Amino acid sequence: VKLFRASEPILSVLMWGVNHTINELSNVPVPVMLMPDDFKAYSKIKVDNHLFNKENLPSRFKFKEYCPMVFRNLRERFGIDDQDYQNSVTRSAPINTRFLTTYDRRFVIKTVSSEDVAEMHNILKKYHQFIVECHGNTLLPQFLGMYRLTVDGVETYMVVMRNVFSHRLTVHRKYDLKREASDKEKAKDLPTFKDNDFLNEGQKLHVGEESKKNFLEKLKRDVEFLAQLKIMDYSLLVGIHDVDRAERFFGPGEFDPSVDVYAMKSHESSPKKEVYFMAIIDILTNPEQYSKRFNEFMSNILT
Amino acid sequence: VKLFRASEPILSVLMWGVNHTINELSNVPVPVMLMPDDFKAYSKIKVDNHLFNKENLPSRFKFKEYCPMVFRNLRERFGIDDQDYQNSVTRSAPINTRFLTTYDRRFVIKTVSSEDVAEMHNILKKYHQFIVECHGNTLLPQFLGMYRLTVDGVETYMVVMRNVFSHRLTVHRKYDLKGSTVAREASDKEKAKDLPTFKDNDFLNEGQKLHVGEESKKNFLEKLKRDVEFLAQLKIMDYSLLVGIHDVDRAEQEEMEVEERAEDGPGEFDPSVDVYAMKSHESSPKKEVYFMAIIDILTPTVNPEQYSKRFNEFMSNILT
Ligand SMILES: Nc1ncnc2c1ncn2[C@@H]1O[C@H](COP(=O)(O)O)[C@@H](O)[C@H]1O
Ligand SMILES: Nc1ncnc2c1ncn2[C@@H]1O[C@H](COP(=O)(O)O)[C@@H](O)[C@H]1O
Ligand SMILES: Nc1ncnc2c1ncn2[C@@H]1O[C@H](COP(=O)(O)O)[C@@H](O)[C@H]1O
Ligand SMILES: Nc1ncnc2c1ncn2[C@@H]1O[C@H](COP(=O)(O)O)[C@@H](O)[C@H]1O
Repeated sequence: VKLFRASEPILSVLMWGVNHTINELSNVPVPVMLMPDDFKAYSKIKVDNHLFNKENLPSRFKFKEYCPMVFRNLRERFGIDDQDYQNSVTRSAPINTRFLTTYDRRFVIKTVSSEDVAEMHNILKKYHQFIVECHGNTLLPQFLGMYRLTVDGVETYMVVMRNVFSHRLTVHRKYDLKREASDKEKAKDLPTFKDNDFLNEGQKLHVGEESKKNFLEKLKRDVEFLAQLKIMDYSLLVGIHDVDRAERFFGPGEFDPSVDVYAMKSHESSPKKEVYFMAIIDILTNPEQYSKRFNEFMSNILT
Repeated sequence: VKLFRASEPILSVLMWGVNHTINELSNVPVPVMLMPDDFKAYSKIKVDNHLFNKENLPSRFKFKEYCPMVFRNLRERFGIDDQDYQNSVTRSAPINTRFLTTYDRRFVIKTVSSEDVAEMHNILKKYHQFIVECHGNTLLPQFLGMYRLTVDGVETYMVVMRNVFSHRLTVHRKYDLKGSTVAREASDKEKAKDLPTFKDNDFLNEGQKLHVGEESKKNFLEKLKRDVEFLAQLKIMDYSLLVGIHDVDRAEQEEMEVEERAEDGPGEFDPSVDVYAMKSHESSPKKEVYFMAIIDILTPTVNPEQYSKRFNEFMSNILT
């Protein structure tokens, strides 16, 4: 029994919406291939409830899902089952209405702009074709579904993505990399440091050669693909989990690589014992040069 | 796993809508009591699926359910579980817009007018109450759900009810009985049907008589009188006793032939499922099963009190 209960009506609508569409899809055959129309398709559902089921849900709302066949295929290629995705959004309210995570920390939910949604349609075909070609092995943001909510006459656009960080292992310091950190921001529980703060601290990321080489083999293909699309101004979200600080149950630095898809252990010969998280964020809203600077500045953080 | 496949889009939307609303209801706690608003309540969902999921369903349609908290409770009082109900309607298309049976013959779906849907609201509080105090034991139609569908901008109203007939047993002869000082009979056009709808003077002419024995005749007649008085107060009339007759030996032979053609219980029913069914006594000529219920209590010189007594006198004579 799912009461779509959450801080605000908008989150309840989202939970209702993801639940309803994922169920609807369970009645849609998986096709042998995506067709051009799947990329201009949508589901729209309008709800008008009078004196019914309004304990958590507004009585009136709209929910629109863009290209459900495409995003369901994306979910599959990213190794995510529809029931788990549904459960993570729907079992319990997402937590902190501009940037959320599901209650299990597996997925992130980003409110975006109209033009952002237009940009996603513009790249969706190639993005898909690339996700296929690279067999789901990529540092790119992982687009899991995309939605428009209408509550109280107001439209809100959202994109669901795989959390870059672990959904268990606590992150102890985050670097946004392409410039330094604000003052009011350095006084947060977890500050968002930048390129300089990183090079200042002289931070280092030691990870088995394979991790570095393999990590860069892919980092390159991805960036090369973002340039091929004339995109830029995207950062590399980096998380650091320091094992000792957080130190029947789970173990230290223990994690399930099939879930925490972006996690990398320290080297057999490394200073502190750490788990690192890394992926590309914010690709929605020279650029060929952007890629090469990005690609080099990053390569110079891995030994 | 459900395609909502059907011969007409209206049926697909029906299957979709019952499926959808029963699932929503599953996430809605079952309340301690019903409230007055529950009798004024409704759900309305409008769908627009562009270039998506259009193999069986239309791209655009509307589904409205009246008073769903109430109908859920009615299903429960009638001993119908919501999942079974949903499955009977959705597992495979209903059969035969403007009168359908579910594929398993448990439920019936009647297309009704908007005047009918209004009468349902008018009488809904009393009807529910009446269902509570007779414990679900009635010959009356058992209303399980009420719906408005919109396809191609056209509105269609539907009521879902329990089948008067067995979902298993075959009916070999059937009657619609009101009983009046008028003329009621099977037209030369009806008799030409496989299962004709015979009426009052047919039943009298052929001198039929149903043999259920006293213990059942009494239980039955106590229901009728109460049911018909309730209808009486509500100022209702023009309803019939739907009578079906199953011949046990004739079905046993029918089954045998069904096997021979293909290859090349015995008059037993679950009174909890086949709710209107009565075995014949041990002193009956032919061995039979009967099905009897009141139908048509909404719009399709005598008065309503007269009718109740008259209708009741006739049915009383039918048994023995
Ligand atoms: N199938 C599509 N193809 C291209 N652009 C779209 C599509 N759907 C929505 N958009 C754009 O995304 C933004 C939001 O559109 P809407 O879903 O009407 O709110 C607008 O800029 C639309 O033009
Ligand atoms: N994929 C992601 N997983 C987890 N957290 C994220 C992700 N993308 C952005 N964030 C965080 O959410 C905040 C808003 O993102 P942005 O607006 O892109 O800076 C940032 O401070 C990030 O730390
Ligand atoms: N809550 C209600 N109480 C009484 N009559 C109603 C109610 N809802 C609908 N009706 C009647 O049912 C018919 C069709 O209703 P609708 O198309 O749902 O607005 C019309 O005669 C309405 O006035
Ligand atoms: N609840 C019911 N169960 C089975 N058959 C019914 C039921 N109601 C009506 N019928 C039959 O369906 C047809 C239409 O009924 P009506 O609309 O009352 O004339 C007639 O053949 C009736 O005998």
